[PDB]
Amino acid sequence: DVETCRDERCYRLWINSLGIDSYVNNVFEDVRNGWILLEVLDKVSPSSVNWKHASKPPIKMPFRKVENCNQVIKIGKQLKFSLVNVAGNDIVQGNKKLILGLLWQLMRFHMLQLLKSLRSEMTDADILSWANRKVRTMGRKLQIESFKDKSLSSGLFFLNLLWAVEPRVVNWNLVTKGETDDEKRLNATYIVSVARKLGCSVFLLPEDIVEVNQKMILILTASIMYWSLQR
Amino acid sequence: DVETCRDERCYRLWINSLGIDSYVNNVFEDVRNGWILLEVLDKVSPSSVNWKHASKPPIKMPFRKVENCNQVIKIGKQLKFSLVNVAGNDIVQGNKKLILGLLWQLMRFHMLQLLKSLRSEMTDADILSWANRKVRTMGRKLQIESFKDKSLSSGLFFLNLLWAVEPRVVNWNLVTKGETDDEKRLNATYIVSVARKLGCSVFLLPEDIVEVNQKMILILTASIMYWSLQR
Amino acid sequence: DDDIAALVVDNGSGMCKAGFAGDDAPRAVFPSIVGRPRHQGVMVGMGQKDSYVGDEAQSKRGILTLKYPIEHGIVTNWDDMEKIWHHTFYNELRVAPEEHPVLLTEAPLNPKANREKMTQIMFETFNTPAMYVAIQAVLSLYASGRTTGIVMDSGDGVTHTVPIYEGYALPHAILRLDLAGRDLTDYLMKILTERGYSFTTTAEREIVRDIKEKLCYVALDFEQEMATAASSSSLEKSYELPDGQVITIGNERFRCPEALFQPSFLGMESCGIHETTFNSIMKCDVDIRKDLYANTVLSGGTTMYPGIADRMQKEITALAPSTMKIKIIAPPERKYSVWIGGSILASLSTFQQMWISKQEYDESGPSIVHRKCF
Amino acid sequence: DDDIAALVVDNGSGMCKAGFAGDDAPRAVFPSIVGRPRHQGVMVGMGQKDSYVGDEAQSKRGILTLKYPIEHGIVTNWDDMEKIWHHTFYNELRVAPEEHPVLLTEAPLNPKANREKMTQIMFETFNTPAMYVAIQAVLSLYASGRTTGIVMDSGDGVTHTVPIYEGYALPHAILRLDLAGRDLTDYLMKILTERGYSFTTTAEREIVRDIKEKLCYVALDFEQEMATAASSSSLEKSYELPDGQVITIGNERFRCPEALFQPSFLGMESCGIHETTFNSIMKCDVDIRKDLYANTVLSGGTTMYPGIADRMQKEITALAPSTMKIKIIAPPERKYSVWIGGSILASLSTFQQMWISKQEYDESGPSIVHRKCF
Amino acid sequence: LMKILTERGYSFTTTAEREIVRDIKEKLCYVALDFEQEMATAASSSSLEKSYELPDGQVITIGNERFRCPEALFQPSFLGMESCGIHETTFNSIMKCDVDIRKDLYANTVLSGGTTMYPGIADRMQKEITALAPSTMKIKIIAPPERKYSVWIGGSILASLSTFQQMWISKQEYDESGPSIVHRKCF
Repeated sequence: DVETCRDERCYRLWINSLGIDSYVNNVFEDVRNGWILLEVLDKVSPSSVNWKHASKPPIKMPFRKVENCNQVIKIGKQLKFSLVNVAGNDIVQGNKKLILGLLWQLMRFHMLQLLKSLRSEMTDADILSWANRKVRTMGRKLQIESFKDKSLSSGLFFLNLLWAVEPRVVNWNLVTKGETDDEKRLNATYIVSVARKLGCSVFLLPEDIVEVNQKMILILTASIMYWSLQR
Repeated sequence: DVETCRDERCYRLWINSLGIDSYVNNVFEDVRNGWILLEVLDKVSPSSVNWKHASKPPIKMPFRKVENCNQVIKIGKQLKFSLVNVAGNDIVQGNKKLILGLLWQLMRFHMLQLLKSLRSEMTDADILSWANRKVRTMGRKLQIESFKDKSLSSGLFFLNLLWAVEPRVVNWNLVTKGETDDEKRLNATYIVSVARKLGCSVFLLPEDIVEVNQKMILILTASIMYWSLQR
Repeated sequence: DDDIAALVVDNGSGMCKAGFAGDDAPRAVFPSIVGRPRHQGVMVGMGQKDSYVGDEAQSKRGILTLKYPIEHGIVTNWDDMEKIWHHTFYNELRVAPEEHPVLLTEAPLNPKANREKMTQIMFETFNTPAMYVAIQAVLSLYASGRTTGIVMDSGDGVTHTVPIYEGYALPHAILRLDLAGRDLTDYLMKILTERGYSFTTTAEREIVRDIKEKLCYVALDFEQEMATAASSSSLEKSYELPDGQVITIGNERFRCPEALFQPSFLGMESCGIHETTFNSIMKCDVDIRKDLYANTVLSGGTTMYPGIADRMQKEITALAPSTMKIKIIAPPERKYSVWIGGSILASLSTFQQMWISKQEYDESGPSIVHRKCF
Repeated sequence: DDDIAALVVDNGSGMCKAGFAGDDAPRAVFPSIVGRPRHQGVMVGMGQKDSYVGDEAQSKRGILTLKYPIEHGIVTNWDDMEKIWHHTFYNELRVAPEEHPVLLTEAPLNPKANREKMTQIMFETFNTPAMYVAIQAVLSLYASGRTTGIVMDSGDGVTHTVPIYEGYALPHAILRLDLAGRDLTDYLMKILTERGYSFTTTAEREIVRDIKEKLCYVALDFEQEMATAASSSSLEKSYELPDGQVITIGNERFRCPEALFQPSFLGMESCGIHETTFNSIMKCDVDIRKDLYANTVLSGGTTMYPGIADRMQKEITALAPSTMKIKIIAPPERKYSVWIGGSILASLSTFQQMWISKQEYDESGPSIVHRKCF
Repeated sequence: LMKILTERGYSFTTTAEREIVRDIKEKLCYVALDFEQEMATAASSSSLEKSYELPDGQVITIGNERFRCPEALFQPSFLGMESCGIHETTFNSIMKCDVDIRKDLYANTVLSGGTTMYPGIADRMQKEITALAPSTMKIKIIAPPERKYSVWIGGSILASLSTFQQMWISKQEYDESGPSIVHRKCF
């Protein structure tokens, strides 16, 4: 049941970096009136939400809460997500199992869509290719086979990629080896701050790099790419 | 059934002198997960093993054990060895009759290959010729007709050959006559240590000389030769 | 590395476990039971959804009819199994079927046309790049300790006796019995309702499943056990309804699993389970039989009954030649073996030359499952 | 000294023994029986191997058809004998055929074309520097006590009566009978199955071989022995199946070896063994016959039956002139003689001028075996 | 037949209908000349599937099964049996006979019994004995179309001749010998 606490942090940080107008202090609580989830849906799938049938908080009337959550479920099923034996009132009641399931699929959906936009039709693979190729231009040979690659935990790859993008934002005297859990933790926190220094609006936690959360890895990299292609 | 105990010692000592990364405490047990046998195969027949399809110990999953042993059998049959009505799981189950048979052929295969490399195409005979000729340069007349020669048990030939190679490593006051089983045992143990003192990475047992194990005799001599030709 | 990796889908009578090859545990484990309304349903806070799966079907069990879709291991309802799979990909793993090969598991002795209908659906309805169908007991073995033997596999929808020589099932001597866990939940409820009991409300049709699994027993001697029901004192046990009410069960507890040994109790002409192990053994090579008696392994939820190892032993010992060493094996974990054996298997580069591809399915049709999956 | 030394290969109906000339005992003794699938087989944890040899064919005997390749001493299956030999060199002795001469042994009275096919294979298929084929009984003698006599040799695939004058077989008076141990295992199973018995599974086709060898007997007077089967009490003995089951054998035990004396029992027009010793003796030099009756020696596995010395004596005593001293000899070791006689022989420097060389085989062809191997 | 039909997910679940495979077998089975080119002349379907009607009202459809059933006679591996098929066993009895009647036994191969009634069995028996037989034998397989009461009226003739009363095994003889005597007197 400790995974519930980790997912709570993960999706909370992700939602707060999407450019949403609401701020999440606790995903399990702040998501119950359905508004935030509608916002995330509108961001990950533009124009998907019909705001004419939604109610903006604060909300006292329970009807307005159930209505928001039902649109959330509808759009979710329309996107081919997997929601069985649930409805809007499940979100209002705080069904954590459903909330985490809906959030995961939202995160995965956004990631795939981002990759797909790189096509011609972006894909996760195009992002993986860009990162490896970008590092090779600096003369370095370290590469990754995927965004799940275990070696990522060291943080060395990201720092090299960031250095490749803009060498002026990475001070190597400050970087450590990715060996001890402490050393990794240190680079991770450094990576997250340097990326934001470049313009990356990411919300993963330092431990998302140390534990190699592939979904969060994909988005960070894609975000680095985003700003690199505009330099 | 006492020959099983002797072979266990013999191949155990041989495997541990091949330069393998694993150490064998008991051939019948330590060979069951297939790893060691793959190592011996890679040494006796370079590049023969495909490590991309092998699993390095410790191994818990039985599938990985059976897979290693099946490659062992495959490469064995490819080398024209004789393996009938057996497969990888026979090694995993500890089939001692198969394990000893596979080991013998491995030992004989390596010996022939070594001799063959002396050609131009080395052969066992070229090694036999070198040893006899090397001793004749010191003025001694003792020779051998083969590596199975009964007179070898005395240990006098080896000590003369070693003395021929480097007189400084053989103290004759310490050598005995090769008559009593005790006297032979004493020279044998002396021979094994002096050879290692020169650089010979051999793994035969002192009794391998007293009982004249021709396969082990061949390798010791070839090893003496190896280092003699580099002096 | 994650996006790309086959999805292993293990289809159990009570539970489904689905994940990604190369992984240590199932990412989605869920209730199958599968429950279809048996009266056009749907709450207006759900799509016209007429298969509820897992726990959202526990909480309408009373208003729904529940299959364990899958029943005695075999699929009885094909559009509600189609629902389950759609939910596996699109809601639980959040995956796209047309980019991942699937390894689906199946019951020992699964009917011909079933193997073909799941090849059919998977290819045409989910447009799967490739697929394979492995028997569940064989992935339990790969994930672990034996290679020759005969397994007696009793799930929810079927039972089979399979003789295996060196990791290879011998298809001529495989025998299928269509009597497994669902047949026994059903027969329990009828003998309990015959005692004037009332399992009248949906959820409580699933309440016989827990009496069955909680109180049933296999008797060594049914006959001296029935009069060691009449010398009562210690045989009746009680079960409590959600309703507050009480159940008392006595001769029923051992009379339920007895339909496995005597399917006349069920109104079936079939031999029981003890004769079918013996009749597969007689169909095999004369020189492995002695191996098959020494290695009789039981696997599946319906083999979990107290007394079944002893009673299987007692009974095979009576039919077997007067000398055979008979060793019935009943490993106490007989919970995730089938799924991690498939996760191992579908991750080896070995396996990609083992699937039935989209190309092959076109080439052959649905029949090809029989050729390639043994 | 080891690497170089001929390899002696003794090819028995039940057992093969192979080693190096100059050695005291066989280094590899293995099961021949040779068992070929008689249904395209192979486990996928073996090559397409369709001759299993020795004990890895005992444990599939039930699923395989077993030749003893070699049968009554004679090779009935040539690619499965080719398999055995490949395994002798490449897996058992771990040798290279093109560097060692081979002494192969052969049955007394071995058919012409057989001698040539084993010359053929050995030279073209294994590229043997040289080879010789010696009769097995003659290497039994060299390894030991007689020089003039007639041997009656009964293996698995043939029987011959050979008159020998001073260490030299007299080829005109040699007579071959194609009825030996396999003919008798086969006829036993049919008279046992005629009694409504069931030897239905592979291994158990090899279970008649042990009844045959364990319970058969040769009767002195078949006729008074058959009614000393009807005065039963002590004649039926029992055999236990692997299956636990029981066999009971009675008149069959002596009725099996009787096909040697009366091959009408087998449906063969041939004289029995007692007449063939007598008809070779009549074909020899008038002045050694008295020597050949005084030295009738039996050799081979099929001569091991209780009563065969006495019944051979009784019968040769009836055909022989009313004065001949007839001494039938049946040494109780009639286990490694053939192999150590060949190991002695192929180690003498004498022998290298005795082989058929690669050169000669080219020169002549396969026929040369008839010239040089007597 | 019932196992290959039930393997196709069919259901012969009720007693009488275990005897309903006997009529499909006898009504639709066929012996193939070349099993191999016949199986792909099941995949070029159109004309091979035929239907059978249950008492229950229900329908059966049978295709490759019809010829795959009698094929177990020629290849008993289909049944899981090590036995030679029927074509080899005629040939191995012929080889066990007197050298001077064999030519007579190939010219007079007669089939008899209910299981010889399959369409194609005369031709396929001929084709197969013609492959094992020396390259010259005239092989004449005989398959009289009445192969219904012959066995009974042959016995009625025989047991009425005064000839026959010296041919029986009497109560006396049975006592004398036991049950074994049947082997002596009935050939």
